[PDB]
Amino acid sequence: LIDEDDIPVRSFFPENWLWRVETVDRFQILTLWLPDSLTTWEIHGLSLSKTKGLCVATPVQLRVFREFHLHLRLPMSVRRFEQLELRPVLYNYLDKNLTVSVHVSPVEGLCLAGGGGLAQQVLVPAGSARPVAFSVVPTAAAAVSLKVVARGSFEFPVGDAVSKVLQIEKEGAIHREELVYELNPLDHRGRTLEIPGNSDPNMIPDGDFNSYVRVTASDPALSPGGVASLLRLPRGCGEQTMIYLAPTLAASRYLDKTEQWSTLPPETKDHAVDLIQKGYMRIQQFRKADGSYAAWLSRDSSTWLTAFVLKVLSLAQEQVGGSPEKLQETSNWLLSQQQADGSFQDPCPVLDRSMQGGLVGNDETVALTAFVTIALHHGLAVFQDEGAEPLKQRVEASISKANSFLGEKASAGLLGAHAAAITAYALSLTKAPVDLLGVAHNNLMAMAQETGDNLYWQAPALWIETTAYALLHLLLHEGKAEMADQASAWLTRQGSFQGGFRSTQDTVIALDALSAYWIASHTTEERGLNVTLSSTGRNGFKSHALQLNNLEEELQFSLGSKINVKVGGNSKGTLKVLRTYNVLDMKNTTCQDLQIEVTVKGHVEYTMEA
Amino acid sequence: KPRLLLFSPSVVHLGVPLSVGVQLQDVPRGQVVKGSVFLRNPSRNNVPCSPKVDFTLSSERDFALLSLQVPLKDAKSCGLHQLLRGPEVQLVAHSPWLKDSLSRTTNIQGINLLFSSRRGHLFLQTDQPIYNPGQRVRYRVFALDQKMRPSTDTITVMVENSHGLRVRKKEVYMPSSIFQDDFVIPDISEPGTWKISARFSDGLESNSSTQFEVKKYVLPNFEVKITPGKPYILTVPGHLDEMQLDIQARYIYGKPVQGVAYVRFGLLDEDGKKTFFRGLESQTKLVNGQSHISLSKAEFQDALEKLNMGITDLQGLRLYVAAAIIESPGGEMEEAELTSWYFVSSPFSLDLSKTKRHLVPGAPFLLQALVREMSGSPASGIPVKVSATVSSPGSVPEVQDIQQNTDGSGQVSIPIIIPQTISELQLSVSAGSPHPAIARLTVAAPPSGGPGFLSIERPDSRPPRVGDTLNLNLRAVGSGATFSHYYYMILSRGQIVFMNREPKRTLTSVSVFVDHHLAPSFYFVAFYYHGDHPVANSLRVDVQAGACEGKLELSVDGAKQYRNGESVKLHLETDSLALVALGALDTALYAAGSKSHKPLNMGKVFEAMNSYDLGCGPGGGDSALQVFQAAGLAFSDGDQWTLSRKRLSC
Amino acid sequence: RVHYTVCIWRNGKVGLSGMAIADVTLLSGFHALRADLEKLTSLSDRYVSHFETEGPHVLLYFDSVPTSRECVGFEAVQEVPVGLVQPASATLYDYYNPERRCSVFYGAPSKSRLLATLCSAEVCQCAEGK
Amino acid sequence: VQLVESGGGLVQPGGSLRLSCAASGFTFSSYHMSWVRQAPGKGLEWISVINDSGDLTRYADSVKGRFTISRDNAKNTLYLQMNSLQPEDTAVYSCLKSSDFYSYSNADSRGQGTQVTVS
Ligand SMILES: *[C@@H]1O[C@H](CO)[C@@H](O[C@@H]2O[C@H](CO)[C@@H](O)[C@H](O)[C@H]2NC(C)=O)[C@H](O)[C@H]1NC(C)=O
Ligand SMILES: *[C@@H]1O[C@H](CO)[C@@H](O)[C@H](O)[C@H]1NC(C)=O
Ligand SMILES: *[C@@H]1O[C@H](CO)[C@@H](O)[C@H](O)[C@H]1NC(C)=O
Ligand SMILES: *[C@@H]1O[C@H](CO)[C@@H](O)[C@H](O)[C@H]1NC(C)=O
Repeated sequence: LIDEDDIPVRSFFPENWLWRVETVDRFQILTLWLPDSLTTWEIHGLSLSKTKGLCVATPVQLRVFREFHLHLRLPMSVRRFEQLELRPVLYNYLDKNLTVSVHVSPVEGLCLAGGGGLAQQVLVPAGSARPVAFSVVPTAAAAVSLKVVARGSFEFPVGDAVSKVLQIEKEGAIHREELVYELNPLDHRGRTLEIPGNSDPNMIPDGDFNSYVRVTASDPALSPGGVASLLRLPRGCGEQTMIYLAPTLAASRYLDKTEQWSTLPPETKDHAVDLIQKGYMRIQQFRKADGSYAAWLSRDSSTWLTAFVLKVLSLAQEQVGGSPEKLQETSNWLLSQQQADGSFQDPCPVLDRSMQGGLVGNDETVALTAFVTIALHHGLAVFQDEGAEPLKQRVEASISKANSFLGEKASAGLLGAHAAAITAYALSLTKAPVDLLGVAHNNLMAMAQETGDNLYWQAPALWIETTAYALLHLLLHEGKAEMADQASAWLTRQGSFQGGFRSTQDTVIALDALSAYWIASHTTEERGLNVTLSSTGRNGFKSHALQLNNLEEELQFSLGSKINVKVGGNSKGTLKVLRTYNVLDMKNTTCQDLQIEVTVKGHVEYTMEA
Repeated sequence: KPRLLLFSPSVVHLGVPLSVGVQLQDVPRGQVVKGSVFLRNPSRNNVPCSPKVDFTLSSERDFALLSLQVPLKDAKSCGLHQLLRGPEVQLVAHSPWLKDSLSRTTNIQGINLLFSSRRGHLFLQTDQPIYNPGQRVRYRVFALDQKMRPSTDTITVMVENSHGLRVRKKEVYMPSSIFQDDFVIPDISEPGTWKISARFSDGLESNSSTQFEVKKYVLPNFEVKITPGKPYILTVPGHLDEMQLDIQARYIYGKPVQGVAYVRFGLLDEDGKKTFFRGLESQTKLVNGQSHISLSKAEFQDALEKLNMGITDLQGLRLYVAAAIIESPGGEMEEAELTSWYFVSSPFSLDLSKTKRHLVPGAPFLLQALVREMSGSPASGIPVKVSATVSSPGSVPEVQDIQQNTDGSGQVSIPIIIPQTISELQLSVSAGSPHPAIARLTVAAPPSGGPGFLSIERPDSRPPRVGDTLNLNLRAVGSGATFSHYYYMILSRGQIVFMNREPKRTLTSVSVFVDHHLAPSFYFVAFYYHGDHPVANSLRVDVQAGACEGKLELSVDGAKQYRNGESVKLHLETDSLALVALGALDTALYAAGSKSHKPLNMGKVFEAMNSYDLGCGPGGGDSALQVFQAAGLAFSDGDQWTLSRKRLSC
Repeated sequence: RVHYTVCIWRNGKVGLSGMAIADVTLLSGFHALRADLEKLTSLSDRYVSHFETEGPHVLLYFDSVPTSRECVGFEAVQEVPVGLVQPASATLYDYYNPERRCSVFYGAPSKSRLLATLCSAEVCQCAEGK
Repeated sequence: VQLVESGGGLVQPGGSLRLSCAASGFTFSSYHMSWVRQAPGKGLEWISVINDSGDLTRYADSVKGRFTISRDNAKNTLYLQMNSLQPEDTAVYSCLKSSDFYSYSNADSRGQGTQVTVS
């Protein structure tokens, strides 16, 4: 019949055949060689130009079809040495009867029913199709290219052929091993765990090896209106100006850190900066020769107001690029006012003790010493990195001497709630030695008072001031451990009252406390869980890295023996490694649930017989 | 009382210019105002985050449009990323004229703005919609700037596994504006849907992702589609239209499939459970690739009775039909499932998303309704009845009824006369008959006693093509203040692309030439000042898709009878030098079991362009601020400001 | 003239809970006879319940599949000598889940179901020839 | 992307002439290579395209089997053997550079080629 070489062979059956990006000078013609597949090719385009822009094109439905075509649909999965049936169907769309001769060529690695190119004849009439079953068993190992040749009769020749590669899966089913494991970087035990190597006896020694590792990571404010209203215009004497300035700076800084300026109009922010600048000038002109900062020039100095001014001005030094050496003189003046044991005298009390806060009482020296130490530490930032070195060294010496005094006084106990709170914060802020830090913190713990859920210490000016100082200490003392969270909540409710923060010292301290707490809670860490895999495989020693800062990750690693794990970071996650290998599995060949058996009785003619 | 107005979109996108509009109000005609505009974050001591701009607006030409460059480096330097309480940046205008002349508290006026790093458009194109494990996946990503012009910024493309696990992350410089990559699916991959995500490296939430399904498939030879007679099945009491459906099996090359179709029916509820029928399976020989099958009323009732479900229970259950066509003598079978038959009382569906709320007393309330046939394209000639009941605060609520027919594009623009005393308007719309589809909404008039109201009236009421100048009629409905001019601006994709003023007259006609800069839709915000307070009323305008101006035309010499191995010349035509990306896919792959997700087409492109739109709703607003908020604008007149958007979405 | 005997049963109690479709494929070279096939359907006791035969392919829709073993047969008309000796095949599908196939093979009356292939523990070869 | 080609010259039919062209300036193993015949009066019909890796190849029906393509990435050289040359094959053959193995753009990157002739 038709010569097998004469008939064209169809072998290129791509699922996608035009994946080029090219430049067109408004007109370009590209020739296409249609793949040997009988389908409809939905050609689509996408033009990108620097002038016009993206412009999708109308798909060009290209239909490729043949009159008398042979269709061969190989099964996706075929095993070796197992009965396989081929059903290439011949389609006859021509307007005449056809006598075809379908035969699979004798390709090595395949086991035809006849064993060779034995022509099989079939009658396919016009406008109809007839399958031609061809039973084979694949004896090869990797793949075999089997072609089908349909030869028409001598009088009416019509040729067609189809070639495909039949990939044979390796012996045995597919087996996947799951090793669920946890990751606790904080844990001091099990950090460098190991994965046992594969030891399943059913594992086929000769086969494809694939391994994979999957790592995951699963993580578990005060009213803007009230604080804004505190941006009062400084005025009055050298003392009354501070009452209107410290809250102005505190609210300005509280909103700054809490990031609440969005709620208020943008004109408010620059209104605040103007008030700070205006308040900065107002208190500057009240400065004495040595930075005393007294209420009146005639009136002698009061270190409390000087210490308070140093604290307030030092904080504002970022907003206003003012003269820092003036403060350096003020800090120097404070040292000259330090008593032998480390306390501070303050010979002249301020006229209006209301703004002093809770200092007034049975004991004032301990609170005053701590208060000055807090301010002095705040003044360390403003000191220029160059120059004034001996003045700085004197500050660390004086503060340490006072710092040592506070611990000695604090350890004695028998001190009021206010004094303990200030000292607790002063000790922590100034980086006191641990021994003195602990005793002061322990004393505060016992004195802590509660009356309900997250209740601690409107409340009177003394209690509100005292709790604020405590909150800073707890935040600085080994972070927040569900005590600052509870204590801060108490302040938020207390500060949300109408006209909250009655006094002035409580306002500046409390606003700093909540701001410090707020920035503490809304703090996000890197949250890394990077791990590395180490093993000594047959090919050698290999390593891997899996950065998981921020999600899950997968990675293919070429390891086939026991492997080592090195967890790191601080985030807890789950690690589970997948190994895939083929196992020796054999089940019934017959059907299990539904069974069909067909038998044939009769006489069938033959042409070539064994 | 001179005033300065500051306009800018409610969201500023990092790395792209921010269009800021400023115009003087009530100037003595004898002085000029100078200054500058910049972006500053107050959390970092008011450190500017953008270079200042030449403010310089004269009294003779009050309106002026400013483009604020917002480089990425400046944003980092002033530390926006260090922000904790969400993204917030302030836009301020610095001009000493505010303090010296207006005697304001300070010489700064600004607006609270949100911001995000989402910038540019990224489109991905996988090699084919579905892969089987072990094959090589090819994909490319197109980087486009905000103006839909090709970009050259560094991008990071990452592939996510079916389980959500990243299996690739390539950070690549893409000067050509097109990046072509290709990886391989693991052979052991379990069936599922993957995802390819890309984003500009500088940005963080500027990502656009495409998905490709992976499963163990073999290319089907023919595709079978169950096309019903009607997309909807009436379930009203008493009347139940026959459920007739058509089955079509066709070889991919187009010739009819001669086989047998085995069909099984069942009810599929919202959750997904199927309640199949027993004995209802109808199998017929496909004649010319067609097999009509229907369920008679009596037998269907018996089947429901067998399941004791009852007709009354067919509220929204979806009739599930699966066909298993076996081509004979071929042998192979392909399954097709129908999941679009909703048992709905109403044959039609009224879409009233285009009617603006916030009716303006004293001006006609234009009611827009889209009469889309249920589960189908918009229909024409469906009468719609509107019964508006205007509420009279001091009299009986008059009942007004108007009837109209669909224009032909599915939309009806029915005006409604409304007196200026109405407290609120209640209207019920019913479309078609019998069993009309009814939709009811209530609109409340803005609070009375305030300043005047502005009413935008569009005589045309048809979708404007690009290059078609559409006219809007502006009318001041409140007190007859002597405001000289009408100020209006056009917002397209959250950008003020045009600002202007039109003098007041007996008739106020404004010509808005619509160009590609306005697509697929834009806003038209116009306002005037009744002495001190502002008055405004926006109007969203849906611009027709039309077509892309690139004009890429794939074409061949017809004759779609190509025998394989033949040379077919493809003609590529474009109006300018451009990068052309070509993909030739097998239609069978769309037949292979999957969700049949559509490719990239201009409908999806314009969705990306409109994805940056900030305004939500058809427009209109009870207060001047609200209309500016809903329009996606950030506005401040010194004495009145606009609250920052609480989220990136409405 | 050759008489088929198609038989189907079902262990049941799990999986199927439904009817089945038979895809019995005739030995290449001939097609099932027409008249003898309808009489399988004409009977009131209608096991086959439907059919569609064309070429060497016969499709049956067994509306019910009992636990026991039943057998329904028909004759076939021949028109061309069978080109070569080989086993044919037939499959049974589940109506509500056609994935649950049941593939089998059947040879000519004087042949064997499976190809002559001697297989060792690890390697197997064919002896298909004269 | 120079594409130097050589090996032409008139040959009696049946001479089995061999044409070879070597390329440079790009990664040869990543790009599909082809041969194109250019008849004096006709257009371009492109004979064969050896796959990126070098295994799959195509041939025009007019040369199927008669001609034979081959490549080797190591030497960046690509060959074509014209067994049993038919006097109608006389033309100028110029190896072509393209992508995706199925379509060649008009003037993406074409060589010079040599005008083979037959007596
Ligand atoms: C960019 O990626 C983010 C990832 O969070 C997408 O946002 C969410 O992503 C999760 C998947 O982790 C989805 O389940 C959510 O639906 C996404 N949206 C929201 C609001 O969480 C974001 O959609 C991506 N950008 C795109 C797709 O343009
Ligand atoms: C093909 O064979 C059928 C057999 O029934 C016959 O009816 C038909 O006429 C034949 N074709 C032509 C063109 O005669
Ligand atoms: C792993 O993570 C930790 C903490 O996130 C980091 O300090 C370390 O540098 C990381 N590993 C490497 C190799 O960088
Ligand atoms: C068939 O059933 C079991 C389960 O697969 C199989 O292992 C065994 O070879 C067969 N046993 C019987 C009794 O048929």
